[PDB]
Amino acid sequence: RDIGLRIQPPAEKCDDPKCPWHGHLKIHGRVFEGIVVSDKPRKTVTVERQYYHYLKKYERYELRRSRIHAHNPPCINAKVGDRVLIAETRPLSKTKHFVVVAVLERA
Amino acid sequence: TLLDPLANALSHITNSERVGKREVYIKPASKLIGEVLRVMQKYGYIGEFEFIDDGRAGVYRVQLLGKINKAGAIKPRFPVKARDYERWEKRFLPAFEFGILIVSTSQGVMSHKEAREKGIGGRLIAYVY
Amino acid sequence: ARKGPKRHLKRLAAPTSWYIERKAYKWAVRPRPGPHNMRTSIPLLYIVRDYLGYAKTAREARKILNEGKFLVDGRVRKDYKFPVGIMDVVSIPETGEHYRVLPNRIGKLILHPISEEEANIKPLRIRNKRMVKGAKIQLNFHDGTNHLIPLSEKDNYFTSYTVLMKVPEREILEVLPFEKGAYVFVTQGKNVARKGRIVEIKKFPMGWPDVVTIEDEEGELFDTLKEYAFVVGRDKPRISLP
Amino acid sequence: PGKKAPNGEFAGRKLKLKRKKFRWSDIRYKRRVLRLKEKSDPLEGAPQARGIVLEKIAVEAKQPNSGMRKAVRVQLIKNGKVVTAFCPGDGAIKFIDEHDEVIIEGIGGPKGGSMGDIPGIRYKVVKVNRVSLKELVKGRKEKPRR
Amino acid sequence: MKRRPRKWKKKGRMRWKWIKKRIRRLKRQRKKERGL
Amino acid sequence: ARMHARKRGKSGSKRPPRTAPPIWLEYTVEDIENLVVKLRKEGYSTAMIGTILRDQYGIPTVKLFRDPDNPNRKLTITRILEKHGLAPEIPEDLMFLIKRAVNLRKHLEQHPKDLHSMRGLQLIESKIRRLVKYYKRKGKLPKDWRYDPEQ
Amino acid sequence: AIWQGRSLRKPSGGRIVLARKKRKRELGREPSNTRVAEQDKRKIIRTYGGNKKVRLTAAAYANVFDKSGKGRKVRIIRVIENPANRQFARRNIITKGAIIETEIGKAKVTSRPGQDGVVNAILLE
Amino acid sequence: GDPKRQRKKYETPPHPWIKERLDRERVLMDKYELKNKKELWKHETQLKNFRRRARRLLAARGKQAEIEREQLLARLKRLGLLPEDAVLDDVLSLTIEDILERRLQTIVYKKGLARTMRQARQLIVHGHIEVNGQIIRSPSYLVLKEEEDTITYARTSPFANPQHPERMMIEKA
RNA sequence: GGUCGGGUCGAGCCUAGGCUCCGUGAGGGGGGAGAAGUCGUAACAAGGUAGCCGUAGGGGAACCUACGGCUCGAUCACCUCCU
RNA sequence: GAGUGGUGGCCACUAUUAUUGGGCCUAAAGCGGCCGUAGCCGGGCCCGUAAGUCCCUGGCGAAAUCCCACGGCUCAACCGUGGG
RNA sequence: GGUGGGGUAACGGCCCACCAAGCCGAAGAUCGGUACGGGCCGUGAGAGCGGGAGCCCGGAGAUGGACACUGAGACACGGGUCC
Ligand SMILES: [Mg+2]
Ligand SMILES: [Mg+2]
Ligand SMILES: [Mg+2]
Ligand SMILES: [Mg+2]
Ligand SMILES: [Mg+2]
Ligand SMILES: [Mg+2]
Ligand SMILES: [Mg+2]
Ligand SMILES: [Mg+2]
Ligand SMILES: [Mg+2]
Ligand SMILES: [Mg+2]
Ligand SMILES: [Mg+2]
Ligand SMILES: [Mg+2]
Ligand SMILES: [Mg+2]
Ligand SMILES: [Mg+2]
Ligand SMILES: [Mg+2]
Ligand SMILES: [Mg+2]
Ligand SMILES: [Mg+2]
Ligand SMILES: [Mg+2]
Ligand SMILES: [Mg+2]
Ligand SMILES: [Mg+2]
Ligand SMILES: [Mg+2]
Ligand SMILES: [Mg+2]
Ligand SMILES: [Zn+2]
Repeated sequence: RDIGLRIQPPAEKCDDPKCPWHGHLKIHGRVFEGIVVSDKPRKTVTVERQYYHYLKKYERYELRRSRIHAHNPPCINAKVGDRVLIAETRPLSKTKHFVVVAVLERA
Repeated sequence: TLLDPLANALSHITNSERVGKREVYIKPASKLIGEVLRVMQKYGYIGEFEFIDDGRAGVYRVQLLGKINKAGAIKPRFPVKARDYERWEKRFLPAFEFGILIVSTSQGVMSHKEAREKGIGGRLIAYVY
Repeated sequence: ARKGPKRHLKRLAAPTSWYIERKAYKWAVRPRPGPHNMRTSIPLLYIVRDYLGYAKTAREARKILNEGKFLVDGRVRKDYKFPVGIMDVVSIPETGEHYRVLPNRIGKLILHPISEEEANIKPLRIRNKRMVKGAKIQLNFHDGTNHLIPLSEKDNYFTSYTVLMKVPEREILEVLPFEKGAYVFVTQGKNVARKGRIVEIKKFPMGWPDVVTIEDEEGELFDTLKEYAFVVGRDKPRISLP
Repeated sequence: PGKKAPNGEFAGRKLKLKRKKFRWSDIRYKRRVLRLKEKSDPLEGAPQARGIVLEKIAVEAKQPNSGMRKAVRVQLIKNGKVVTAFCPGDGAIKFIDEHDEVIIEGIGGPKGGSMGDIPGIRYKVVKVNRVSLKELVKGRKEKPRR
Repeated sequence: MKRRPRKWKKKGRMRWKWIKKRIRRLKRQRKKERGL
Repeated sequence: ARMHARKRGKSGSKRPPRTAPPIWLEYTVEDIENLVVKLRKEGYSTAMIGTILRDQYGIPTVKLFRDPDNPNRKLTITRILEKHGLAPEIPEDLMFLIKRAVNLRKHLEQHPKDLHSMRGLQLIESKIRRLVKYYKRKGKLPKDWRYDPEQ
Repeated sequence: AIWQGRSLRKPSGGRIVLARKKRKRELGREPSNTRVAEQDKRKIIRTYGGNKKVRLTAAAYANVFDKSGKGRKVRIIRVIENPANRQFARRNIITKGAIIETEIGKAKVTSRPGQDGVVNAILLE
Repeated sequence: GDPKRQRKKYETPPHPWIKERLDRERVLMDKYELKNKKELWKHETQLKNFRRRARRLLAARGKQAEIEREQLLARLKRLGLLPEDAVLDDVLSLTIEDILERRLQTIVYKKGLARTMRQARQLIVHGHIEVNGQIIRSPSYLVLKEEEDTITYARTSPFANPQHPERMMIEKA
């Protein structure tokens, strides 16, 4: 099945209605890549991405990091340390607005 | 400890020319130092140079001709765009076409004049005049 | 707007495609909702007063409109707020003249004189297409209007095709497909008002819009958005364009 | 001391923090941003003020000058604070009386403060009962209500 | 206390060591009264 | 300079640049591997084996022959010992430093006031922790390995 | 009265100071506690944009569906259980997901009676 | 932010009392009979702006730079400050005296319509001079080359009569 | 629309507890200017006991004394180490 | 010069805040000494990748405000049409 | 944060019932100070430094604090209720 990403679907199926592969959730907007740095809450992960910001006065760079909370479907079940792809969705909780759609490199 | 082989080589050359030395040895060699030396030779700032093989990273033997006012590395290695060379010229050079800035591009190492003719930017690594 | 819809428009905030002197007065006409959108149309008062010059003041422009002297796409229009947009035909029968509304090379709206015969047809790009009750097809055009076709015809119309329509009778007479070798006229963007032929079509994932490469007459290739490319012919234009 | 640091391409945050840290050593910057002058100004940021005269006095000039400088004690209308103000001109102190209202402004010394051989006085009289003092000292005009 | 070696110079001032002793004597009195 | 004392001593070896073994060296690779195994079984360190091979058998370093198995690399004493299963379980420099630290700690139990020697123990344990960081990074030590003197 | 605008807390735990009054378009309404009764009772709510909602306050009948697609209108006896709230079953409160007993057996409610005005259920075998 | 504020068209000296500058400016003021310093300063600023455009265009390259380069040359020759075959480098040799020679006051005096600079100023202010059929009363107006030779007495002026007493005295010079 | 029952939300008000701020305030303390009312002469020359740092005790006041340190110490004789 | 002086504020003066571009033996200023965590800075060669970086091209960053030429108020200030 | 509901024009700890221990922080949380944001404006060779009343676009308010009726749209400056 395709959801417009162009990536392979997960190995097995799930019953989560909040899953974009086997449920009714839709993805639309930005797609980010990052690293998991926390997986304690049920079906929730924290994803961190690094980037450089340019300081015009000092003509030099500094490193900044972006942290995003995302929903973790049971068929994927990402864990701390691996690379993930996440896609934007409709509000799911107070802080959750993305869903994990693929593990790129297991830790 | 050693951090930057190219900076040592250029500071060594500028120290040696100020007291009239006719040749120098550049002790830790590398490919980038070789490309910089080729560009310097093309514009007439040095004479012949040769690679000498130890069991280590190699040595360069370079002939000097007393034609260098000054030469030095540029740290940090600032990126530059293809139509932005003038302000860097005013930063490092004494008149409008006096000397060369040495630039690392994805087409190789070259003077800023050749790169400006090709229409490309890159990273500044050295100046010689 | 603290509590309700806005009903006013300052001259300095008017759309950039109008030919209007932006500092001469405080207020401009706030156009009425209608066929086109705000970026691709202009109120009729500026056509009567500012463009053609048939009236000096708003009061005598309104008297001209109320007597029924101006036709838009073959129908009498009396509202001075009525929006007039891309590919419409403006007709004055008491003087016997006709114009087509088209964008400039700079993106501004202008009037292009045409023949009396060509004034009977309006090209309409197919913006959307849907099923409707009774299992029929509704076509939704670029100027906001709609048409119905039977289920047997469903393979002769798709989005981005152009339909030449006889106005004001609203009768179909020709379907022009969107494909390689078709003749197109650009309506928005940096390459606005350039025209030519279709070379290639490209698509992307996750809802980013699709792009087209176009060869002009002098042999140069340029790109634009697919939805900015308005089909006007097979291999020659079917309407008169500057 | 070695080479000035940090020079690295990816050391922007530390360089910015260094500049911010040592900028607080500049007394001009610190006074402006902390608004210290506003906290203690009896004129409350104004260029001029109005007050009522309570008494006349005389201040000795500093060494090695000699002479007596004529001044007044003034109570400001806006907040009730009392300040000393100089009366410029030859014979100017004769045009002032107790219970009169005056307009004062800065005396014009370095750093917006006092000047000359009279430190301690920061202000000068410009108007007396709404008439320019310079005119009165020269002539050309008369002080009203006797 | 912090070091100010310029204060040790003698032109136009009394000896810093004894100034320091006087300051410490004054600080003891304040700390005693703060306890009552 | 020296890591802690900041001295600038220069003594060391001066190896000439050469590719092949010299003409006067008659030993083959098989003899050299046999000699290395015999010396290791006699109980010598990897540094000591090379010293004996240089001094007594006229063999300048074994890093003059190509590896008969892998043509991408030259021969070393540790690689030869690995090929037969007699390689050290802990890297030798770490082992020697740990051994020095154990002897010094029991001296300090009987001499609690010997403070100058205690700073030497502190410097040695700094060296040990630098090496353990490096070896864990490379995978030559398990991730759970820890250095504890009470062991 | 009932405000549904935004939380007064940041995710870090810090407090938020409101910067405007409550807007009318942000308000909620009282919940409909749909009871089991002998007779039905519903009311009509005028909603945003001049729309309507049918709110069921007391229910006496249910539409019960099978896996074959046939439906029957039957009367409701009582609420056996409701996982939404621990004491709804004691009070006979009907919501989506509640288990009801009818003359033809137990069923699970699939409708939102506070929003739709009717009770629809699937028959449990 | 802040809305637009209309700014001065002339620049003042960086120091009011420098002896050499005072002497030079006094000579210019006497020679061309200007009314005050700011008038002179106005013309100085015009000159500076021209040079600043040439300095920037020499060190530029591209497509808009060329259009600007030819527009600057065309405007300068329309005003009559450069000959028809001048190049960009010639912009850097212009002096303040070149600009003052283009004032309508100066040109009225040069053609022989007045006897003195002061008389030319009064003739302009009172409305006795026409430029290409139009009466202009600003002595500082800079005359274009294409209209320089159509500058005469106004056809309704007393001076447009060769027997007028004041005109005969002007002609006697 | 009145009257009563129940549920629930709620500005304001009262009492007590804790912090916080402005206004006066007996008494106590050093700081800065002034010009000299007073007692001495500590710093500068070997300043008439070389000066100064750390710590501690003592004295109207500058200051004195003890242990460890620095030269930012004069003079003469002798010795050592250099160019 | 129809203006010209006084008072208060910001920028410049000032390389007295220093990326460009400052200082620390005797003038303000190197922690009494050392070990080490994060951060910053890191030796030579070969192969891969393409995140940083460079080049080309699609969609955007309202108008007013700024620069240039031409045109309309006597010229100008101001206003319009085009280019940036 | 999860599961099951309610409510809303609509997604949502927006609010409830039940189950877990999570969430933010020396790369500065929390708390305190000051302030409507931007297009732009002043100054300087430039790098920069300072300001953001007047015109345009967005936000908020109608003596202070709460709360409703009508309406497509308001909890309404020249409409309603309480303190
Ligand atoms: Mg209103
Ligand atoms: Mg889309
Ligand atoms: Mg503002
Ligand atoms: Mg003495
Ligand atoms: Mg004595
Ligand atoms: Mg003494
Ligand atoms: Mg004693
Ligand atoms: Mg300095
Ligand atoms: Mg010092
Ligand atoms: Mg030190
Ligand atoms: Mg260290
Ligand atoms: Mg390297
Ligand atoms: Mg890239
Ligand atoms: Mg704009
Ligand atoms: Mg004209
Ligand atoms: Mg003009
Ligand atoms: Mg304009
Ligand atoms: Mg729900
Ligand atoms: Mg405020
Ligand atoms: Mg602000
Ligand atoms: Mg105002
Ligand atoms: Mg009021
Ligand atoms: Zn799934």
